[PDB]
Amino acid sequence: LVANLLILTWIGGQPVEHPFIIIGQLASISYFSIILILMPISGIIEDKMLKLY
Amino acid sequence: TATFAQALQSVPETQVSILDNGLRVASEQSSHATCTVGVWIDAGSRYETEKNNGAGYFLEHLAFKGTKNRPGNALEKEVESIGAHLNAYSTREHTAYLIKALSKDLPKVVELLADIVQNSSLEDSQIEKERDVILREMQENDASMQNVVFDYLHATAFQGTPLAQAVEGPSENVRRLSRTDLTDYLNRHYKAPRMVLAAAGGVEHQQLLDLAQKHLSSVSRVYEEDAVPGLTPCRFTGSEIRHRDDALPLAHVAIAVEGPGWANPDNVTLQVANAIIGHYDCTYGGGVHLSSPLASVAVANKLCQSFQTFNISYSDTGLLGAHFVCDAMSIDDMVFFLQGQWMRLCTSATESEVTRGKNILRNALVSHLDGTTPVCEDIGRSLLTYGRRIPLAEWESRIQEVDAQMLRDICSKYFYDQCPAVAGYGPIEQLPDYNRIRSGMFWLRF
Amino acid sequence: TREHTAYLIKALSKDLPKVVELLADIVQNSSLEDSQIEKERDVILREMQENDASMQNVVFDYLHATAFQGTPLAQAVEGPSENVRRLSR
Amino acid sequence: MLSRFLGPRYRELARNWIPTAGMWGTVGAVGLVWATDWRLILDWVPYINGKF
Amino acid sequence: MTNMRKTHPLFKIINHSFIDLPAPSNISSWWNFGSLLGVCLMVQIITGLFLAMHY
Amino acid sequence: MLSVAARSGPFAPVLSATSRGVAGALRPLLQGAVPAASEPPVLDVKRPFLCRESLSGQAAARPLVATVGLNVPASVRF
Amino acid sequence: SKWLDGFRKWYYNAAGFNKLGLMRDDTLHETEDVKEAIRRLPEDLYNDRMFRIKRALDLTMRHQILPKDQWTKYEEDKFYLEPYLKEVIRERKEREEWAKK
Amino acid sequence: SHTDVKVPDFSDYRRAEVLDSTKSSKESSEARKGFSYLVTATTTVGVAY
Amino acid sequence: QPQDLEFTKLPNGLVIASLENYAPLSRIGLFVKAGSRYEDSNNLGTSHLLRLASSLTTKGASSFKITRGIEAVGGKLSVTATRENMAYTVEGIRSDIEILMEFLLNVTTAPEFRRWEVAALRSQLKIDKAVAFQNSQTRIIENLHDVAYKNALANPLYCPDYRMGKITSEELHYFVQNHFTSARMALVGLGVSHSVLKQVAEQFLNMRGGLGLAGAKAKYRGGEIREQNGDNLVHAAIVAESAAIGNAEANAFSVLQHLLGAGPHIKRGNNTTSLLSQSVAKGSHQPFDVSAFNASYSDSGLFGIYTISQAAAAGEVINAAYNQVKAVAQGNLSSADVQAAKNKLKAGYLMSVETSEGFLSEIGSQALAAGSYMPPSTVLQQIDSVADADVVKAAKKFVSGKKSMAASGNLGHTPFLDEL
Amino acid sequence: KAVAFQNSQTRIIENLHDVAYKNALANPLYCPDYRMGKITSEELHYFVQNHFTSARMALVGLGVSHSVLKQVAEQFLNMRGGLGLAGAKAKYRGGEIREQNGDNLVHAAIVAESAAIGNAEANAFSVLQHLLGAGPHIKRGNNTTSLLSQSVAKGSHQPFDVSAFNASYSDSGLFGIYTISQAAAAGEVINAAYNQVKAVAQGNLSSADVQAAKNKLKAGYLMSVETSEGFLSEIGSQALAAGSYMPPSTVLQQIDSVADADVVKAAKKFVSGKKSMAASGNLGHTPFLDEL
Ligand SMILES: CCCCCCCCCCCCCCCCCC(=O)OC[C@H](COP(=O)(O)OCCN)OC(=O)CCCCCCCCCCCCCCCCC
Ligand code: HEM
Repeated sequence: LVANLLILTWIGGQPVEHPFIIIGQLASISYFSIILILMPISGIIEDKMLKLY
Repeated sequence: TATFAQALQSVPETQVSILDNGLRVASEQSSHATCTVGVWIDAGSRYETEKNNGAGYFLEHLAFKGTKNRPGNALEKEVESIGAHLNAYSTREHTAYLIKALSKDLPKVVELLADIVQNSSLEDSQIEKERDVILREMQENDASMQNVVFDYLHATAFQGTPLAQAVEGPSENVRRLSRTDLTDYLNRHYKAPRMVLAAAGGVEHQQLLDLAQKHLSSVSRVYEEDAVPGLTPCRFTGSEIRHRDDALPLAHVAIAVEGPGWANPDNVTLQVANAIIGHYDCTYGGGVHLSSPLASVAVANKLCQSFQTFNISYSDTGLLGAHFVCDAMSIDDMVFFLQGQWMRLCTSATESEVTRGKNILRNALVSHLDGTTPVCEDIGRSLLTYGRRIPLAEWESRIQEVDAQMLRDICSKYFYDQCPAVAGYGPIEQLPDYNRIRSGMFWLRF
Repeated sequence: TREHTAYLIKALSKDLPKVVELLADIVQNSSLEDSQIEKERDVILREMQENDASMQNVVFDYLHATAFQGTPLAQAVEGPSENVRRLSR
Repeated sequence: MLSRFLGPRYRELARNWIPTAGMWGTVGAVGLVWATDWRLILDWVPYINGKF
Repeated sequence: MTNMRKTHPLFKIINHSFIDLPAPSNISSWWNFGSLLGVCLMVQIITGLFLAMHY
Repeated sequence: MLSVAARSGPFAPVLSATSRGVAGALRPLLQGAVPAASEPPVLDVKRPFLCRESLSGQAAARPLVATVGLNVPASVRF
Repeated sequence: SKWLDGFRKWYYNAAGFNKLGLMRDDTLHETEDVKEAIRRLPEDLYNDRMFRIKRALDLTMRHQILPKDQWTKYEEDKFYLEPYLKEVIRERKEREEWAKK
Repeated sequence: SHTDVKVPDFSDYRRAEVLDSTKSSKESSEARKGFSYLVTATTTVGVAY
Repeated sequence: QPQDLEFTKLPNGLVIASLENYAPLSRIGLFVKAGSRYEDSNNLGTSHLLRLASSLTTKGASSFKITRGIEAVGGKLSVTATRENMAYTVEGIRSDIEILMEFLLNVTTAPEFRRWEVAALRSQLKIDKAVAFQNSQTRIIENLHDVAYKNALANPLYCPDYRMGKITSEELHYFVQNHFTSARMALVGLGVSHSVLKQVAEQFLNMRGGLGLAGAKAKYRGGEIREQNGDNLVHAAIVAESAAIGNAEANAFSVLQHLLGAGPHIKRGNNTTSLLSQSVAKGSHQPFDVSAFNASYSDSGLFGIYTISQAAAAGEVINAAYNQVKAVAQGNLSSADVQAAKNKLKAGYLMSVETSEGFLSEIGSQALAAGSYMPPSTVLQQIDSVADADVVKAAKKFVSGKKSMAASGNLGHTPFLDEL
Repeated sequence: KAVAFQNSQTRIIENLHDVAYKNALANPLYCPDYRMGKITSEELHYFVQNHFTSARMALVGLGVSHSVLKQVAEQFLNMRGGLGLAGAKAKYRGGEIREQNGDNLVHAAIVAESAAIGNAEANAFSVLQHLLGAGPHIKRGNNTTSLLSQSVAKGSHQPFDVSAFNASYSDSGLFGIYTISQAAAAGEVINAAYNQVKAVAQGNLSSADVQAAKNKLKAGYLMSVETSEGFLSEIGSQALAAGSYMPPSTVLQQIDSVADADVVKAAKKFVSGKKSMAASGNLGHTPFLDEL
């Protein structure tokens, strides 16, 4: 997520040219997916993996 | 097997008969070897005109100190000859003289009651002795803060009316109390059509009717002035009395609203409301798992020493509310929580709480009526208030009609946005101002 | 104490030669036997267990332990329990 | 994780609180209409047809 | 006499906040950063005030 | 006549103690409340005597004499 | 099988609290259920937990760890808060299902 | 005693609808709070305007 | 007419009794011979906390389930305790008796007795002891039992202050596993048929079978205790040893206490027929009350006088009461007063079995002590079969025996036992 | 009061004096819990004006001349009558008190009447008290010359202490046995001490041990007056009790005149007298007065 924020910071100073559109779209999709989806899934995975539940 | 309604149907009916004088003779028969026979008289402290305020209480004192037929303690010896218990009480609206005895001595006890009805000798030395005894027990009853708060609530809730005055009256009335006014009170308030002779237990209604026709015949039947005494309505006043005395360790606060009365049926629904809130004191063993939200909050936050809820009814009037004793440092918070519960019953009364309150009311109504003495009290007060003994099956039918909608409608009718009467006694500095309490009697979210 | 030892008798004036004789032979010819060694070994263990509950003694022993670290002034008069379990004749 | 709020008591509580919430939404709608002078609403009210 | 740090009605806030505030012993250097933010904030204000004096 | 508590007439609730875990529908008479009373002062713990040598001298043999000083701690002798 | 247990042991070593002398049950973030579970603990286990947490804080302050012989092994990692926590969750669920009806 | 504690008359302060101690309340009570909340309501209308 | 009371002696020693009243509410109680008689000096106050632990977590029902289940149906669970036996009674609507019996038997057979729950409950028992000692009769009867008996009945109803914070769950389990055994249980039910009680007793209470730990054998020591607490009134209780329960001398002592004065009969009465009240009223001019105390247990009894009088006039009141009892012991009594005392005793017993809870207490007590039920007519016939010579002999046994005096108040003028 | 009641000897002695007397000696040193917050200054003025009268006080000075003492006496002290209130003669009561407070050690005091101050039997009671044992002389010793400790340790193996309690007043007196024992071993210690005193009362004693007791009593009396505060206390006590000063050599020669038959008579008077018992601790095994 931190490296994705660095990528979005680099893309934001670039014009809308190849290949910055697809890189920026993948960066925003991964940013929202890591914040919303993958982090509670990882928390549940380590909860199972440490025999917590 | 049998269900609850069938078991309430199997309860025997109260037999009621009349006399030529106007006496109401009522009896309930069970299979007990003992019985309770009493006389209930519709003459309390509401019938006095502020110059004879302690008259009925002082009659209750002199009632057991001899008669014309049985002069003095020999009367008492008669009650101790058969092993009988002689009890009495006086209220703001009723007076009762009752005797618990066996059944085999059932004639003579009625005659004894008849003596206390109509031949009460009033010796002047007995007047002075009972005056000293009344002053002694008023200064004893000053120590019990609960009765003081009860009298304060009645004084501030019905100001300017005959319902504000206490049963015992003021001290000066006890000092200047003559005999002529007692004779006048006995003449004009102990008449035959305002009397119920009630028996409960091992009795026969025909034998009791014959004994009432023998002894209790021609009690008064005459108003002696052709002037029937009545009861005007008493105006409820939203007000507040605060007795501040910081030397007491605990504070007692009662908050009430105006009740409906005796004959208004929503009383029953209001009983369910009290059954939702209930009572609590520190000797209970429920902890945080008590069903009442007020009791659970008071246990968890260590708020109150005790609380109770009351629905006191008089002739087309009454009080309806709560009374709690607590330390000073919690008083305001307790008031807040109490008011919240009332508004919960005005807004969000659920079906499970209504069912629990109905079960609690059924348990209270049947569990009160055990033994001959509370059954006899129920008979006497039912013939004096409703004019009839309401059966327990009718109470079960009246309880079954209650759902959550009419419960919150009745609570919105009586509790919501109304001016309360507040009576406080003790370290009541943190007891909130009347504007705060009146603001707490409604919700901005409704 | 941590740097002194005292054995004293208070008596009458008439018994001066006898108390001088007892003070002389107590500090010179004290008889030690192994049964007595173990008897006051368990007695001093119980004395130290009793003295653990006096908080002023514990605090002053702590103060001597932390104010004189690594020196012979840190160790208490009683000593640790391993020594009184291992001291011999 | 709001599966605690599924039951008959919560359903009865919500059913009791529908009309008060609807009335408060009506108050909020009328307050937003009045304070903004919305032309979609005051042109339908018969008395207020003078400023438009 | 008394303790002026803990009994003065103004010094009680500074004592509760920055003097006798219980803090974890094992917090790393990242726990400096927010305090630095506050310092940077007032630095901005100070510089901004002088930039408001000629703009 | 068995049931000792009911056999004793006036001393029925004095010879028997009744409590409840679940409150009844009927409200009890004399609800009662503990007043906020005082508290005993906190004193430091004393030395136990778990050996025979420490108990030597702890037994009283004289009339008890108290002493209160002004800037001297209050003492007592057995 | 045993591969999952060995891979769990590798993750247990990779988590890193065992290098601070901690146990698994000490690493629980204390909610109200965990707070009641700690409140129901016996005094010796409570004192051991307090000392282990204090030692872990002292080691994290110095940015150091215990020596490898003093690391908490995967075998004797006793799960002491699980039965108290299970009864706390069961009682809370009983209160929840009573309040939902 | 505590039974001597008596509330004095408020007849020089009460409203006209509750001056009589013989007639009951709860008949004109809604009119009284309707008047008071009408005063409150028109004040709140004015300050909202 | 309701059905007759019917009994059953189960093979594990349990005695079950049921009467079908066709009552709207049923009351069901278990009576256990597990009072404070069975505590030695190392487990004092265990019975008080066991009395207050009637709503703790059991197997199959938690504290929340027990409280919310009995409180939802409107019924109640209560527990009473003498010095010899306890009684766990529930009551409620007859459609709720199945879950009420389930809750009662789960409470009284297998409590879990968790540590944190009794740690919460010890402050509650302190509050309970404070509320119970708010009056004056309880403390003086407690001290009277402390001085009257040297063992096995000097153990009080309430936990001592040194034991608070010291009762553990282990000794509660030990007390339950010793004294809640099936040979000393009486399961009684009013408003419930014998089939339901029998099937629940056979299905659930086959956990313990033994007789249990007994063998208290209380002994008498006598003496006096004085409590200078500065009250303006002086309370005094002067008793001596007397016969046990279940004997003709117990009936003689009951006739004797109803002759001497056994409580008021008239509200604000003058106590005309009480002999002690007659003697003090002819001797004094101050407010007072003098009654007769009788507590007859299974092995020993205490009989005596109980006076509340002034601080300056306690000596004349106590001396007048003692001289009245001495006059009764010499033979100065008439047969009409003995007949009046017999009628008072018969009426007192019949009023005691009037309500359902007092009746159920009588059922449980007679089922524990005898295994069956005597009808009240047989009890009245046993009362009527007492001669006045037995009353004279009971008074002579009280006078010519060593005494136990408990006194409280301003005892400057209170006489000691040597001066009576 | 709460500080001074940290020692169980204090509570046992207070309860022993409460049980031993009907009046005028059963009043406690320390204020009762009900009296706290209720003692007014008028009662203090009443007590001062009724008991601080002229003929009940002695001014004692050490390191200060007589003339300034007489000047202070005529200046500050001469406005009081002298008698005040007399007293109530301290009648004997007897009996027992038992305090179940849950201590590790059980304290039991069994006492009877003795001689007052000034009688010929008070010195014999003091000689008997030092014969049975009235305190250690060696730090961490075994008390070989104490009869009570030797008799108890003949059959015991647990920590304990037995001493002889003696107290003398102007009109009455108290003499008995003080025992600190274990909870389960209190009966053996109490019975061993009582049997030892009963053996002393039947003449089973050595005259050399009586001589040792006399030497111990003389040594204790001489060590009680070597300090200035003990000297002042003894002078003031003698001036209040008898109104004249007694030199220490006269006290020693009065000690020396005690016969052995007087010691046997004092032990017999203790055995045959009525008892007062004060017990505290775990009293499940502590015996009673009628079980002795
Ligand atoms: C082996 C060492 C060789 C060299 C020797 C010199 C010493 C070096 C250090 C030795 C350390 C020894 C082990 C001690 C450290 C602790 C264990 C550890 O870190 O293991 C490596 C780790 C294993 O994973 P671990 O987190 O332990 O557990 C996962 C569950 N299996 O593995 C990892 O964390 C690997 C993570 C890989 C991540 C790859 C991500 C790919 C995708 C990135 C996309 C990002 C950008 C997206 C942009 C989108 C838009 C364009
Ligand atoms: C109340 C306090 C502040 C005042 C009075 C203030 C005032 C000013 C003024 C007058 C300027 C224009 C001067 C110039 O840039 O040539 C300016 C620029 C600026 N301020 Fe502030 N400021 C304040 C606080 C802040 C804060 C808190 C921030 C954010 C951290 C901030 C960020 C900026 C930035 C980014 C510029 C543009 C600088 C540039 O020209 O590149 N200011 N401020």
